[PDB]
Amino acid sequence: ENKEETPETPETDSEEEVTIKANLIFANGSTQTAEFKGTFEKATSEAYAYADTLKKDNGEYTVDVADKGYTLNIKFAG
Repeated sequence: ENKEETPETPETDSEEEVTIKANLIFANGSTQTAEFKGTFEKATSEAYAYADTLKKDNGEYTVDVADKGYTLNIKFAG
């Protein structure tokens, strides 16, 4: 008979400090998404560059703002 003793020290992360998330939706019909947790708005930029590399001349995109301003749906026009 083995008893318990607190959950094994979680060696992954306590829900992390704040998980941010970006999204790469396109007008052609190929929508996509992305996510980079860690600090807070420090990921907001890493995200703006995330969709920046996807600038295949589609006309750029508009940064959305939901979830308190952490989620940003980057929609490319084109």
